[PDB]
Amino acid sequence: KQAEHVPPYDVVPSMRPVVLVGPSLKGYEVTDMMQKALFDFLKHRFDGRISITRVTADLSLAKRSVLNNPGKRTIIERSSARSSIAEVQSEIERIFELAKSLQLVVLDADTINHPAQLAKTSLAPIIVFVKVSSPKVLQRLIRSRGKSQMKHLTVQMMAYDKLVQCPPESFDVILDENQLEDACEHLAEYLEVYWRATH
Amino acid sequence: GSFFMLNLVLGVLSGEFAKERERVENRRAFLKLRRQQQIERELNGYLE
Repeated sequence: KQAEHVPPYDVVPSMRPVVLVGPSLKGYEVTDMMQKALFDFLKHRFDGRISITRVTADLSLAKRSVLNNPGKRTIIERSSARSSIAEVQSEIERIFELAKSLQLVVLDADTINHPAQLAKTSLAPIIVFVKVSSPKVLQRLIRSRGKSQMKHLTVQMMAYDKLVQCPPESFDVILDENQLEDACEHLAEYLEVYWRATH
Repeated sequence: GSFFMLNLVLGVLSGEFAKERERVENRRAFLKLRRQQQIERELNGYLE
């Protein structure tokens, strides 16, 4: 029964990284602002105890049972040696190093837009869901940016309902309200409970 | 001739208005108005 042979134990970062998903595709105006405000809130309120790191490169290729060492050296000139897998694999233990310092860390990943994309990996992070209540509000919110976002409005909508159709149980926390301050406290109290839990 | 007649007219008109307000067309229009008003609060919060 060694085809998969999942170990009973998995190695995960000491402190859970925080990943924000929604309300639509990242790298666009609306999602960028709705996450940057919360990022700012986390930097300020929890100043001196939380470090913010941005994952510019991809992070969805975190595999552990593929091979002993795919692309161990950059001089092999192999398909995966010169590929993007090397830096993504090397970014994995950076999160571990941040976690072993007891300081809570977040992940500003611009590629992951669905929890299942980063659920089978070794990170096992806290996933935060910022969502619009209805797509009718979201369409007009995208309209509020300008003519630039009308070009990408189409693709910006299926990324919403695909993530909505994901079961709520996949996400760790849900920010289902519209007010900035009350949703802001919704995360603050949860993270205070987490802080007291591991202390 | 005045007070009783006016009371009867007001009562009949109020009953007629109450019956007419709960028709399917008026109810649908009110539901559309309520949904449009509910969207606006969420929009204002998100723009803030």
